[PDB]
Amino acid sequence: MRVYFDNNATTRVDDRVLEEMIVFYREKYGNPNSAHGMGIEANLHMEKAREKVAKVLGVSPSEIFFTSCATESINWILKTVAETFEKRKRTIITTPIEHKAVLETMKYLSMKGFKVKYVPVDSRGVVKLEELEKLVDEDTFLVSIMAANNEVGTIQPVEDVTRIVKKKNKETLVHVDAVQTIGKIPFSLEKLEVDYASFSAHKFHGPKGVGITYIRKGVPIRPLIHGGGQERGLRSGTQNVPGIVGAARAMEIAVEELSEAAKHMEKLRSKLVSGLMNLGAHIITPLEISLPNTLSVSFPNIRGSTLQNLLSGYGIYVSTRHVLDAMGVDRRIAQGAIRISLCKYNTEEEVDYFLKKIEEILSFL
Amino acid sequence: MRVYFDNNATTRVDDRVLEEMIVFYREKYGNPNSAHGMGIEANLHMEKAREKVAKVLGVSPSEIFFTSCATESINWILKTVAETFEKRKRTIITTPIEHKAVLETMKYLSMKGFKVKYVPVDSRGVVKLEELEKLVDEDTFLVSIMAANNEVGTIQPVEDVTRIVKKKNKETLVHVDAVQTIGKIPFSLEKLEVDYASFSAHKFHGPKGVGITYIRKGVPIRPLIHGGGQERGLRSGTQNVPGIVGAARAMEIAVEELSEAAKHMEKLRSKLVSGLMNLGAHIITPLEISLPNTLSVSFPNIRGSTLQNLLSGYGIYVSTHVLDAMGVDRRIAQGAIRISLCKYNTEEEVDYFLKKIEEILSFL
Repeated sequence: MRVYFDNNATTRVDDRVLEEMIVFYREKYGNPNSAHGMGIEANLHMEKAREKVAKVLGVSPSEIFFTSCATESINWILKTVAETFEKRKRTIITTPIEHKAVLETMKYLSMKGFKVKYVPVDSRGVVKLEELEKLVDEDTFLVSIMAANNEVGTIQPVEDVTRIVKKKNKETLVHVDAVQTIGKIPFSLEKLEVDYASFSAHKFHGPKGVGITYIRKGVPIRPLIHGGGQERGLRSGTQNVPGIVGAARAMEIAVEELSEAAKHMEKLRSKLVSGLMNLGAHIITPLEISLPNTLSVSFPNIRGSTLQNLLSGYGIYVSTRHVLDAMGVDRRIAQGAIRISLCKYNTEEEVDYFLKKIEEILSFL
Repeated sequence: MRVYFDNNATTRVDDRVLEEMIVFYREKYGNPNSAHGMGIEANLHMEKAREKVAKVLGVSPSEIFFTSCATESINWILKTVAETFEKRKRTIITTPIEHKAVLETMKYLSMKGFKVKYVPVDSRGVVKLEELEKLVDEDTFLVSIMAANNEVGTIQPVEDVTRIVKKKNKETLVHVDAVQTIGKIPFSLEKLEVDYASFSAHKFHGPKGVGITYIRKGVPIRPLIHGGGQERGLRSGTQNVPGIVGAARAMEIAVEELSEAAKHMEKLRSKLVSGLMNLGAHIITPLEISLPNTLSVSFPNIRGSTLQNLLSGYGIYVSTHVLDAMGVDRRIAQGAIRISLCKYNTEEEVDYFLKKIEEILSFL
């Protein structure tokens, strides 16, 4: 029995999404920048996609840009926006629980002479709003925060973070790494009042190689990739049409079925929680404020990587620090931590299997 | 929101109490048995502690002995008192709802040749007085009873129990496990007419690792721990001065604010009972005669441990033979979880608990 419990890492493409993609690989394979019939045709579907996305996120088609992945989007927004504020501003604010896409870019901007401050998080993984108000000064031009954490699943108070920031400084811009929202928790930008958002299609049953970017009309931005002039001159290179069509279709479906999907995952998760604790596990994920599919747990007397290998031997897939560290998690617990991340297609039959097999692995040890 | 509802197991130390302890760890760390200045200084403070407790409990300092915990106090008293009645008396009476500290010590003495009798309890968990009058006989040298049960909260008729035992035999000694009293229900030994009483500081915001023992001036007793002669030669070993100073200060506070604390906890508890019944909860705790902070509830088709696990995942802590002695059905017993407040819990927390336990019930 193949049990895939690592959906925060990546997911399988939805059969419906793949079917549509195939059309643009075999038949409508034209270059959206061409003026002939097939060019005109591909461009239509690329734009319908951009529209499907804008609609789901509650924004204007012109505010959606397509990249190669969330990482590229994050590099692009952080690097070029910092680039527009050179010799004018220099303070950037973020948190220690961000994905390395963000953290590593910040490290880069520091090398370049930028001041990168880090707002701490509480024991549950939630950013500390009080410290945020303080840390934000007049020299602060950009605040980069994530909507939910990929390792533990902790949801951040994006609304509050935004409000608190606007008050302390009305000119500061806000970027939201929303990669883990789509298909797991509602996320709309319509009234969120943020300026930049990043997404990765393969995290919600879309294909790999496609990133989705939200850039509020008017805010600063520049090309990370100069060239032919695609994406309104802001991101060149031939667009990935089969990829874009699929990504849009995947977002639409993912959100459309969110409600029923979350309830289902929320249920399976509860079964895992009680079962794992009865076997001796420690629950790191704060159930009351996290993605309903994410469950980070630890068996103190076993290396997470060892539990990971054993489980993999039975056809079960899960994953296995700077986040737990930022949370103050004890080194012993961190060392044995693993992450179980469920999708809409996981089942109770699978949960029963995981519980049954991990109990064996634990007994043999 | 971290919601701690397991204060019958243990509690967080009062900031006031900890402030006082630290002084004896880094500054006044002398050994109370020393003749030099620092020895004297420590001894002075340890004796004030003993005096603060005697005052609070309404007895004489000389009748207060410090131990490592309630369990040690209980072992010490039952075993040594029993020891002094070897080849003389052989009957010990107690109840089936006692804490294992007592029950296991009893199981121990039985194996050692003593005759242990168990008075039954009614459905609410209250000891059966009539049955007690008959059990007590001429060969009964000691009766061990708790002032309030820790799992269901049922309060015991200590006054009556002592009265009834005195009438049936003016010589029988009475020991009371008063661990669950302090800070929750008033409890004074002044006129209670008992011979022994056990306590555990960490149940009322005192530090763990400290037991308080009451022994009536005159009654039998012997060392459980032989040695240097500390605690009037009855409990040797270096005294946990920081622990003692803190325990006495915790006891003084808990009782000084008993009135307000109990009213507050009683309120929070009623709101809980109200909301939990509105969710189908069976209430096991007898509301009319229990601790104002204790609430044992059970759900029809949900194992307590399971319910406990989920609640814990949300930052809510509750715990999961007492129910058996009460005649509570296996079905119900298996779903029972124990909610045990403290002076510091809040209504904001009660709302969270109720709000979150409902969500949890939907997934089950």
